[PDB]
Amino acid sequence: TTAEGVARVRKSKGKFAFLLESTMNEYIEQRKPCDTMKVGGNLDSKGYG
Amino acid sequence: TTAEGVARVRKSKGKFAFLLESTMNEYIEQRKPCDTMKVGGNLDSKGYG
Repeated sequence: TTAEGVARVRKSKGKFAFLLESTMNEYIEQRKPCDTMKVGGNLDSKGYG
Repeated sequence: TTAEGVARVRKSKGKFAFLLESTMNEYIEQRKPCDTMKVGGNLDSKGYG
């Protein structure tokens, strides 16, 4: 689950990075404790239907 | 023209920055005299048709 990926980033002291959709990334970047960040450009361009 | 924007960056001693598509930016970054760089993420995501 996405939540598990977020936890792994948050708990791994910088030793795990998570590949996920920009929408989810940007959402989590605005949630406490505000310890994650989106870096780089997006790797592709698509949409939800 | 794009060429004019490139020239303006190259000749302006750091006092001009040019907003252009990532494709053109990345191409010029690999042309002599290798004095320009793409910085930051892309501002949008789109395509040529």
